[PDB]
Amino acid sequence: VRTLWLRDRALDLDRVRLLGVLNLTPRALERAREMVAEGADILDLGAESEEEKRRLLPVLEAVLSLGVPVSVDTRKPEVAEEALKLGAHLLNDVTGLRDERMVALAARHGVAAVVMHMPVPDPATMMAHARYRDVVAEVKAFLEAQARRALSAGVPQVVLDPGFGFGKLLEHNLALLRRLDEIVALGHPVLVGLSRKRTIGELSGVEDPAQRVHGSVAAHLFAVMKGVRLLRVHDVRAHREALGVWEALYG
Amino acid sequence: RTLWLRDRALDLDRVRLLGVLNLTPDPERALERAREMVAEGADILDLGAESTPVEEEKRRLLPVLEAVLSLGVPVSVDTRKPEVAEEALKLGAHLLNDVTGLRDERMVALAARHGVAAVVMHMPAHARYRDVVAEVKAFLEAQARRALSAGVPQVVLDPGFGFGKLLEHNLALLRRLDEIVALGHPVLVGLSRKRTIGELSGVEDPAQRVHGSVAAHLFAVMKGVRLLRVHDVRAHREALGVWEALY
Ligand SMILES: Nc1nc2ncc(COP(=O)(O)OP(=O)(O)O)nc2c(=O)[nH]1
Ligand SMILES: Nc1nc2ncc(COP(=O)(O)OP(=O)(O)O)nc2c(=O)[nH]1
Repeated sequence: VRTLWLRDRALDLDRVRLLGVLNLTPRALERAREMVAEGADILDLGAESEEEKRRLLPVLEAVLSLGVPVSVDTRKPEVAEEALKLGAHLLNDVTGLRDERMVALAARHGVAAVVMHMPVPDPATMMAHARYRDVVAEVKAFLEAQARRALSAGVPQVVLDPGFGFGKLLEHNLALLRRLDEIVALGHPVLVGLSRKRTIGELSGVEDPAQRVHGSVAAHLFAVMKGVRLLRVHDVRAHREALGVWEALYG
Repeated sequence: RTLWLRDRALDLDRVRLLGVLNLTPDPERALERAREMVAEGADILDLGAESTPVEEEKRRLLPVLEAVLSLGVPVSVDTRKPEVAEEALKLGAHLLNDVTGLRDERMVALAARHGVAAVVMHMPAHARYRDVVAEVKAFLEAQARRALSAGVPQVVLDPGFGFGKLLEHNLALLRRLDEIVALGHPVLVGLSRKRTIGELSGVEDPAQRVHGSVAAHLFAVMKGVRLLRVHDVRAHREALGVWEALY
């Protein structure tokens, strides 16, 4: 019944959908072609960590020719503007649409936006702000506030993401994971991204970030069991395979 | 709850892994493989020498079994022949894994004589059932009672995924796995690399079915299963680290 707006079409959330990550930070149309072949539903491109335009736009234009929905991971409006101008289908804002300029672009271009949580919009100081009295309550309050605001300003739809690994201690990431159902209960499609994250390395005992697929799949299946229908992942094939089994069983 | 392993007990407060060591073509590198699986977190080693082919050729199992037992890790012997089990049990085996479901009174007697737990797996092959779940449950229960009444200290039930079962049958059992767990005995399952996983995940090569296998096993864990028969021990160890911390 639930769907995700992608600028010119609606994507069914009757089954879990995957946002395959394409990181352009220090042609990738080929990596994009592979991810689609592997089952990615949306391609998430980001040159975040202008020089951002130089790295992102050229690739964005090439990948868009595949006809698959493209999400742009950027916090700078000047980038979003140009990304949507070329045809981006989804705006992924790690700073949670704090910037009105971002809200405006979304509503103007008629594109949904992902509101992710960060205690503070500054990546360099977020870890100094992981001191929530009640992390689940506070994240829900922030998400719901950014959502109502964005929706009233003309944003077609908003996807909520608790932002795992952003200004959060393991204790906080765990609490949010275990009570993820409470975020889904807010009524908006929920997106999570635990691929490669420190939380996974900590719980699975894997120090190398590129070797965390089994723990990430496990965390993601748990999230799916909690009602999440959108996953931001690196190993697209691993999740398509796992979901092929999980969705046939849990349902 | 706990699982009796001949001279020690294993708590099932967390999922336990039975690492598979296949000693069939369809030597010494095997011990190295066992040590690796132990290093990766395997709680028990399941050694088998007959695809599921002749009793005399115990040269397959015994030599390896003796060497592996020197690692101190509990060993499960996957054999359906009393002669093999007997020799395996006298050497120190800790668990009797019988795919023919303890139908042979001789294996029941031996298990009881050596005071060793036995795995009762279901296997009819002809994949036709009026009601596979009801039928598999009735078989597992009946055999478990036959075994306990004979002195077997404990019995582990296993629905035998893939054994004389089509996809529909394996799916039904998985979806109602809680009903098998509800029989009061520890439950073991093994879907690693099996056809069911290939069918659901769309993976042609059995050797590349780890992701689908882990997903199936986590579902089983959610249903109450605390014993898994796997090939990729590390993958399961990592996935369970996350899963058990969250669930
Ligand atoms: N909506 C959303 N966007 C995100 N962007 C970057 C990262 C962190 O990923 P990272 O370690 O930087 O690796 P990569 O960007 O290559 O995926 N996580 C999220 C997330 O969790 N949710
Ligand atoms: N208790 C128990 N024993 C078993 N022995 C062999 C197989 C079939 O596994 P297979 O694909 O042949 O691989 P391997 O026997 O090498 O482990 N499955 C089971 C099972 O599911 N449960």
